Amino acid sequence: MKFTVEREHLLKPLQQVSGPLGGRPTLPILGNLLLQVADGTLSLTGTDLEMEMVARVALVQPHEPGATTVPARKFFDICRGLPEGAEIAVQLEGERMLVRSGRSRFSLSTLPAADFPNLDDWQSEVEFTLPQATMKRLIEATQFSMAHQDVRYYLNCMLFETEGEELRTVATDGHRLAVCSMPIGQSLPSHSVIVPRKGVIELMRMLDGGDNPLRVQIGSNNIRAHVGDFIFTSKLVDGRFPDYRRVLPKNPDKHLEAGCDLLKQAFARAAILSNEKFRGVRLYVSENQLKITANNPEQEEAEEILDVTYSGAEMEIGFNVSYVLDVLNALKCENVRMMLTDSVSSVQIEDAASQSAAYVVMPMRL
Amino acid sequence: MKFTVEREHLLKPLQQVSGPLGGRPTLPILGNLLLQVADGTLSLTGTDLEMEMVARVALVQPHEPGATTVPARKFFDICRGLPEGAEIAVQLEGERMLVRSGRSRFSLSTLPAADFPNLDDWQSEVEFTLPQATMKRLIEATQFSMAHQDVRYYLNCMLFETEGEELRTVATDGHRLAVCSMPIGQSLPSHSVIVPRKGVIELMRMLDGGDNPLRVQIGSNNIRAHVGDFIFTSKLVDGRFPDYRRVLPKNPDKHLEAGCDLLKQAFARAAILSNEKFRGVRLYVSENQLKITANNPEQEEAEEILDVTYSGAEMEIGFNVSYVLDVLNALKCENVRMMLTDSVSSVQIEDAASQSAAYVVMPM
Repeated sequence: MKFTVEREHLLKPLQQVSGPLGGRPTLPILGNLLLQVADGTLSLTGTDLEMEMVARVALVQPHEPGATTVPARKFFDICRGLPEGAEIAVQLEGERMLVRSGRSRFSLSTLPAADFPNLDDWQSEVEFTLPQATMKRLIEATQFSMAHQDVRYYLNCMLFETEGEELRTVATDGHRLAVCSMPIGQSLPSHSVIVPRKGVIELMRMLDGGDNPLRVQIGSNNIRAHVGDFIFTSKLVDGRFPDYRRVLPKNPDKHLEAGCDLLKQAFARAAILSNEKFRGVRLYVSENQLKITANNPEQEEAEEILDVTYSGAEMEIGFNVSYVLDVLNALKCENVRMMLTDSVSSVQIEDAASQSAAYVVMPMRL
Repeated sequence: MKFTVEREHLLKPLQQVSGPLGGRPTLPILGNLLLQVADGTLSLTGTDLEMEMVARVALVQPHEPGATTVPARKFFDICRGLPEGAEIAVQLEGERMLVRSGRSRFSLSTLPAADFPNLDDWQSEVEFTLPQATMKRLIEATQFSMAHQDVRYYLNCMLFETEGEELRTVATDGHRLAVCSMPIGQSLPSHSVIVPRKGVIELMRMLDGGDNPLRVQIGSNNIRAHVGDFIFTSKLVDGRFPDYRRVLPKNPDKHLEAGCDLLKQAFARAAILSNEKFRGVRLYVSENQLKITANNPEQEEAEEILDVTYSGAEMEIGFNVSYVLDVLNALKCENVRMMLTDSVSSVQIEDAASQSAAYVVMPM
């Protein structure tokens, strides 16, 4: 096996293919990457037995076909440590792989490609293509609301749902909820799958922000995403994800509109003197005015008054200010719409200019 | 006690004085700032009992004299969180401090100023002025070489030493040493003091880089630095700091010169295939060439060859690669000079273009 490639043509693929690698593998070859030279292409593969990333690099310089596996971290570090634009020549010599560039030379231990794990074959049932930017939007809009190591294991995941001509993501930790829906211009069966958090992070990070569209293929127990030279596959998780429809307020008719940053900054200052554990703050809403208060067990108190757009009935509502700030940080827009019902009901929050993403936080009695 | 001040005048002093607060809010008053309105000045003081920071802010608006103590991080966070250009009106009400700005209001808990610690009383014995940049250079050139948590407590500190015209810093962990001297244009007495790690961090943090010079006063048990309207004081440490003159090789007359970044990246690549526990690399020095090799228990091997300037006898030497990388990263320079003796002696390393700092590392 032999190839010679420029440093940067290797580095991006090396980054992607190292993502799935577990920190204490149960097999020695799991700490390795599979390298294969075949029909003018180098393929690199990394896996943890549940997800797998493959990257392809076109070979313009002389090469010899063959395959082996190499220590992931050491090979990546050697390649990263060489100077910008360096040419990296790789050749097998018995049971070592030789890496050479200028007068730098490295000899690495190898494990046979015959022993590299293979994911079982599976069939695609649902497929669609979409702009990279649309998938990044769906994931970034909702990822922060996934749980962390909840015993309710499905909450540590993200639901991906197809319906009509739309793709939708839902994330919830059992307390607050995010949902985002985007049209994709293809008629789809009504279908839902649950992707583990490690899978959503890898999928998000393979989207380079460019012009290559993303193709998704969904099977009974797996999902595959293909963009440009990268192909990612993850197992799906089996379970019963909460129905976002049941959590959305049925008629949140009283809309408060406010500047996003002005609102974020008032909540951030009030939060300093909120309860460190439960983080509760109170809203008093009246004609074009909002008052926010917070207090803590040390009897310290904050009060914020600001001009808003509001013409509903006067009312009072409390909630968790960390959850609200999470939402206002994700939204990054000009104006926000807070959609209110009463003191004993949830609040739905949206970009005032867009209904694509919606966030739900629960009321608190303060 | 009442004052009204623009956010912009309050924010950096608040940042400076509250910054260095870590060790224990078990004694709660140590997590609070002492505020005093006296003259037409607001003074802000933080202490951890070992070191003290004090900022003065002129009060140009109506104010009333008096003192209190408020939580430092909370008061900082509120001020930082208000909009650019905010005016901040503060007044004391029974036992809460009220803070009002625009339509934002905050009521903070207070502890009596009577409960705040006295910082201690001492006499200055050595005094000098110097550019902020020179203090930055002196600390940066040697800080990495301090021990981290040595039982020889003085090794986790930096020596400051005056001799002739020069201010000098020395740091060592028993394995490697850094020393840097800079002329400051004043005739100084010969004097050496040991400054704790926390004090050296604060000395670096207080530098705004700009035109204001630094004033230093040293007493038998304290050091003080004054820049602009900020004053930092630290207790000193007792102990017999090693003498750097005995660690410099007596006659390292094998001189090799190389590009700093090239040598750094060669060492960093070779380190990838060195023993994870020992981190050893081997140097082969010969006419105008340096070979660096490394290998590990798996028998994986790295080799780097570089062009170098070297005349004189061939020799081999081993090093902990981390120690040489640390020296090369601290040298922010074009070319380095390694000065060698033999295979079982220390190396001295310097900027090829300046003898103002030197680094000594022991061989493996």
